[PDB]
Amino acid sequence: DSQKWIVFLLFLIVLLQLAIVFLLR
Amino acid sequence: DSQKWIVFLLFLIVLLQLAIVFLLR
Amino acid sequence: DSQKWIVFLLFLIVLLQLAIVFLLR
Amino acid sequence: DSQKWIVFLLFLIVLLQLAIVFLLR
Amino acid sequence: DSQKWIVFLLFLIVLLQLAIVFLLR
Repeated sequence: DSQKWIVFLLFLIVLLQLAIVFLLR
Repeated sequence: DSQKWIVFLLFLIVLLQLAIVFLLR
Repeated sequence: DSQKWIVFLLFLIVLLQLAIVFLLR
Repeated sequence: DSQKWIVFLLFLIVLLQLAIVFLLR
Repeated sequence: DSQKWIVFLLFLIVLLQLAIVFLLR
């Protein structure tokens, strides 16, 4: 099922975006 | 279901992207 | 429909990424 | 359908993000 | 299917974000 994969990849994207925000400030 | 999680994570992504933009500016 | 929310949020992300590209120049 | 726009947006994001990478290094 | 395209593009976005995080460090 690709739905669970999509949600997992979105979660990774959110985590990395938060990492980028932390890096900027 | 999965759609709720996908929309919620997209909301989080947009908020983080706004944070990134506001930090750049 | 959740598809409308997904498309709209991706549109917002596209705008925000365009803004990031503009601010990085 | 609306799905065709999702992909259309998603790849766009990818392209912009690639530009972002080159805009940092 | 096109969900496979979605997953593939999400993985590319994750790789690009990881490249961003590694470049910034």
